[PDB]
Amino acid sequence: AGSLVVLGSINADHILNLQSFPTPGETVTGNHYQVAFGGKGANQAVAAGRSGANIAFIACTGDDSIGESVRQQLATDNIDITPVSVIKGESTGVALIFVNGEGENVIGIHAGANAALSPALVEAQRERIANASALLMQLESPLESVMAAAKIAHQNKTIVALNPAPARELPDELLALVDIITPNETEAEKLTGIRVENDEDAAKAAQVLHEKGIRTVLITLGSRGVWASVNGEGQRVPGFRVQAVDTIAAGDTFNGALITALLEEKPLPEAIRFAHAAAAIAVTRKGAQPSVPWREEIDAFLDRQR
Amino acid sequence: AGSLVVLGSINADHILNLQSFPTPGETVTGNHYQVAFGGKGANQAVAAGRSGANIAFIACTGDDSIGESVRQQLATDNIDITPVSVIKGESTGVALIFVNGEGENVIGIHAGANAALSPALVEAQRERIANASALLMQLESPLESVMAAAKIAHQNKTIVALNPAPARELPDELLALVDIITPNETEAEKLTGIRVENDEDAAKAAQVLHEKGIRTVLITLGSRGVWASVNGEGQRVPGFRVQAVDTIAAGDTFNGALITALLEEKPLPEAIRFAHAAAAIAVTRKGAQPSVPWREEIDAFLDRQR
Ligand SMILES: Nc1ncnc2c1ncn2[C@@H]1O[C@H](COP(=O)(O)OP(=O)(O)O)[C@@H](O)[C@H]1O
Ligand SMILES: Nc1ncnc2c1ncn2[C@@H]1O[C@H](COP(=O)(O)OP(=O)(O)O)[C@@H](O)[C@H]1O
Ligand SMILES: OC[C@H]1O[C@H](O)[C@H](O)[C@@H]1O
Ligand SMILES: OC[C@H]1O[C@H](O)[C@H](O)[C@@H]1O
Repeated sequence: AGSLVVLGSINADHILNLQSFPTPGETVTGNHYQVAFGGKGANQAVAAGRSGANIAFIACTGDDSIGESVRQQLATDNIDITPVSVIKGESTGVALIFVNGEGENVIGIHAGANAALSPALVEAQRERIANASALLMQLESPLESVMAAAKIAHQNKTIVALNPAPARELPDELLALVDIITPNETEAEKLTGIRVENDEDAAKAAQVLHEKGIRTVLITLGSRGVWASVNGEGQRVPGFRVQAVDTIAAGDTFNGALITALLEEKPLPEAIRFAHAAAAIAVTRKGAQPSVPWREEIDAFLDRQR
Repeated sequence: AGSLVVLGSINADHILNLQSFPTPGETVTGNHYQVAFGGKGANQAVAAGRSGANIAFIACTGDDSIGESVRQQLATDNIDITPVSVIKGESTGVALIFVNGEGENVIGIHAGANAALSPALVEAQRERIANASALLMQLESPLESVMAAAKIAHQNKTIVALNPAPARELPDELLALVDIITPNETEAEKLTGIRVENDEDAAKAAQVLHEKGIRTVLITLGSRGVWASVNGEGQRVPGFRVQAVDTIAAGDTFNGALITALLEEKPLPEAIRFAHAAAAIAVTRKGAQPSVPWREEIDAFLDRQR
């Protein structure tokens, strides 16, 4: 397989399980409480490393205690943490997360040291990005750095995979550099203006994105799987039917495992099925980063799928 | 003034300011992030101590770092922290809080060591409660302990003040022991079944509570002040018109300062105005516990109010 570079956030997730999300001005008594490592960057780097990728992660942590402990944890997930920088005088990004009784979540993040991953730190990784087969990024890192890295990858024929989360509009300059884009329905709408509630709307939104220069458009549809579209031709690839207990990190798992399968030269439909299997396991498990499956578990799940 | 005992929670508040609260399955990027001491118990103990009460606080913290630092902080707010116990092997209660652009908040709590404040630890404070002039409690401590303390106070002619927050139904056995109850509109509805949207509904809900044995019923009405009712006769006491920037801890400030004025023998209407002044300052300031005003500030605010 070729080599993967993930560039993105690292957060300290503070997660409280409760029955129902609190409404304005209300206090709700929750149950289980956990502090764990997270961040869309780190979650996708862990999904790639645990599923078998050859992956290195460009990220910034603070030098608070959790910042000084997270690189050691990530190295054990088969991630080359050489390009994870520790920013002195700053604290690691934070997420405050509520998970309801049905397994849905709401997340509020604070950038912290993730905001120090700058164009200059990207430029210091130019050779690493140029030599990689693929670059996977999200939108929890400064837009300027995402753009700087997409440009380096574009110049060197490094595949640019962008999971455009959390949702925001992006400049056409950045969208023209992306090879693979993986919005959920909300993100697809934010990027194109087309609400996606069915496969017909998914093809409409996909076409706008293809019109921006993006060849492979994968619009994730929750329990309905994904609308896969390559330069206009699209199809729905259903996910696996499982009993969801906590949907957090589903998307992150899908992305990291998706790129691992593509870098092993599995064709797109098969890579999507591999990623659907990894994400299906993840939604049957509690927590975000801890819920990401290992390669042997993903294969065992696929092997049982007849 | 007589002596006050506050019995209630201590939490580590993690507060993220954002523009709008996240909806289900969404991630929202916030701005300012702070960790500060909080808890309805500690916030009311601080509001009482800073406004001039002679107050002691019965509470339980964990022996995590924040637990071992919070008693020292609370002692500086003129609070006798002798009855704050440190529970080995447990972590301090936690709150995860989002504050929106308009200054509204949503809170999710995890009990942690607050759940160790038991009937046996209450019973160990029997003389302290019996000797106090008033006992102020909230519903972030085990119901059984609230009940044990209300009983001791009741037996010794110690005024029982209960701020029934967060909202839940309470047994008639407990309501019969309360002398002063201070629900907000949501809590009044939860306790009586009567939605409170005006002064007519407030009198209806107040009457149910008087019918439960509670002589003084104060139903807080947000920016509309409070419906004050003593054994049936009620009136609205408006609050002060201010520019709210963060409404968190408004209720807590109102309660602690309310009891301070009552223990200085100010009649009820004047005590409510003093408390309205303290809470009005608090809503013009960011954060929960840090927003609670000191006696000199409250008086200066009242002195300017002509
Ligand atoms: N309820 C579910 N059951 C099984 N797989 C699911 C379920 N929900 C999501 N998935 C998996 O996670 C992927 C992403 O889900 P989606 O909700 O659209 O993304 P996100 O979590 O990024 O918002 C899906 O394409 C699928 O692989
Ligand atoms: N917008 C406001 N402006 C001024 N005072 C306010 C405002 N909102 C609340 N208060 C003060 O806080 C007290 C409690 O407010 P309320 O919203 O009813 O309680 P809680 O925060 O416990 O839900 C009020 O009675 C008043 O003293
Ligand atoms: O996608 C899940 C992640 O979103 C936010 O980044 C949290 O850190 C969490 O780990
Ligand atoms: O009333 C504000 C308080 O409610 C919750 O207890 C939080 O800890 C916060 O300090």
